[PDB]
Amino acid sequence: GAMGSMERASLIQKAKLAEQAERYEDMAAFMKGAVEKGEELSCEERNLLSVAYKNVVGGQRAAWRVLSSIEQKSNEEGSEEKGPEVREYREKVETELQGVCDTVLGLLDSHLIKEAGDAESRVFYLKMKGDYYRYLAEVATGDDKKRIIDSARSAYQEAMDISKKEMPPTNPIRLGLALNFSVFHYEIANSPEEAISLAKTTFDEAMADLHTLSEDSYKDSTLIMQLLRDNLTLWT
Amino acid sequence: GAMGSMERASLIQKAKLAEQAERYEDMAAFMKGAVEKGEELSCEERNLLSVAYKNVVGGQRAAWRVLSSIEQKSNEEGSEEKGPEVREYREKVETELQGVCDTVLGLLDSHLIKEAGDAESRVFYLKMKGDYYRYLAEVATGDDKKRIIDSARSAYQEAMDISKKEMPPTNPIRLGLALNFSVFHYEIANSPEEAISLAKTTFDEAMADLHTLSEDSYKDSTLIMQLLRDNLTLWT
Amino acid sequence: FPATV
Amino acid sequence: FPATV
Ligand SMILES: [Ca+2]
Ligand SMILES: [Ca+2]
Ligand SMILES: [Ca+2]
Ligand SMILES: [Ca+2]
Ligand SMILES: [Ca+2]
Ligand SMILES: [Ca+2]
Ligand SMILES: [Ca+2]
Ligand SMILES: [Ca+2]
Ligand SMILES: [Cl-]
Ligand SMILES: [Cl-]
Repeated sequence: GAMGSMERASLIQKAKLAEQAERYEDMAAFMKGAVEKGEELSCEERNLLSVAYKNVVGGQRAAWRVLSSIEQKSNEEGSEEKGPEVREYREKVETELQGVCDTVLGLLDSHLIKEAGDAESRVFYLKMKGDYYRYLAEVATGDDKKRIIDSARSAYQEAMDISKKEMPPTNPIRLGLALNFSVFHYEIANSPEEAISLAKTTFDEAMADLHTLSEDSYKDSTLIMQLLRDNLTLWT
Repeated sequence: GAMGSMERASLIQKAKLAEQAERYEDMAAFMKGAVEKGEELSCEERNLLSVAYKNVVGGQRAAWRVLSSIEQKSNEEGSEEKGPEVREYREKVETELQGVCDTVLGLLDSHLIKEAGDAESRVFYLKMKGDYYRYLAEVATGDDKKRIIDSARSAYQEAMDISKKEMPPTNPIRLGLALNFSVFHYEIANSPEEAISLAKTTFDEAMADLHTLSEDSYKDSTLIMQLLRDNLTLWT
Repeated sequence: FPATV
Repeated sequence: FPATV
């Protein structure tokens, strides 16, 4: 580990600096080093980990989609042959994306999930596992594609089961998990009705619990509820 | 060279794809490979080279400024001691920035400038040399800082001399060179009056030549003239 | 694309 | 910052 000689606290400090500087690759490398110290992560630290890799993979996904679109157009009737370069470069970006996903999944498996006993931490990590298998599924076309989709589904489902038992319906982690699992249903599993049902039920159950919340918690929960509504509007 | 096995034309094609995907590090690596093939660059190819590295170093400069500001605040009276991490991380970013600048300067010196005989190509590369020495000067604090500034000045001045002899006052390369050299005067050489005089004279001489231009050339030249005006407005 | 967090 | 190209 390149970060093996740096103090845990220094890695966390530098991850925060990297965030401020919009240096997300560095942020992710610092947080990987912090995870590899072997200690559990606090709430704030889990968030730094997730933000770093979300931004790295998000950029890769956006690039992959641009390149995939160019490649699709090149294979249309009447398109002039331009050689192997578009496919090669799309493949390069894809391989790098898969590498990042494998790295995140590796951190979760060694050993974040197994040491997470509180509902909030376990759900957070299982959501991440679902998300990164979902990103692998976005680019999958071979014989393991079904197994990748099922891996995402299984992680999301375990997270959902815990969240429903252990967390209030307004809890932000619970809400964000549901938002993302609903997108999984719509975009990956070809289950738009399940996606819509999950988003609606999640929204409605959260609405009914808002009365219990402080002003600050209300703000957080309603922001995420609006994302559920936005997706519902897109889909209906 | 990692790109040694890839065709020149393929590297150029992939640089264009990388640009479309906003993958500027890849774009720059492809263009480095293309330069290292040893052949001169066309206008379009020179532009790809410049765009790639401009975006890479621009991101580094923005990050460096964020980190430098944090570091400055940490050294103010009443600031709590937070250890060596801010300096270390600023130094990391700085070293990476210097590495990119050294790479670009190396391409120019081996052997783009010496093989550039047409005024347009030679001025383009000498502008780049001035720019990348300017970026080195932005972060320089040691005993070679004066020499770095003088290297920028010398490259810009040679470019200016050629541009005035060989190119019309509306030529975009001539205009952009003048814009950047004016910024060098203001921000690096502590010569705001020289900066203002150069921007004004450049603007006015271009204005007087616009009547010679097609609609398309007029658009290009007036866009750059507006940048000169913007800087003048900032400085007066 | 739809919203995720 | 001032404009450069
Ligand atoms: Ca160690
Ligand atoms: Ca320690
Ligand atoms: Ca592949
Ligand atoms: Ca535990
Ligand atoms: Ca070769
Ligand atoms: Ca060849
Ligand atoms: Ca240094
Ligand atoms: Ca030549
Ligand atoms: Cl490639
Ligand atoms: Cl560092």
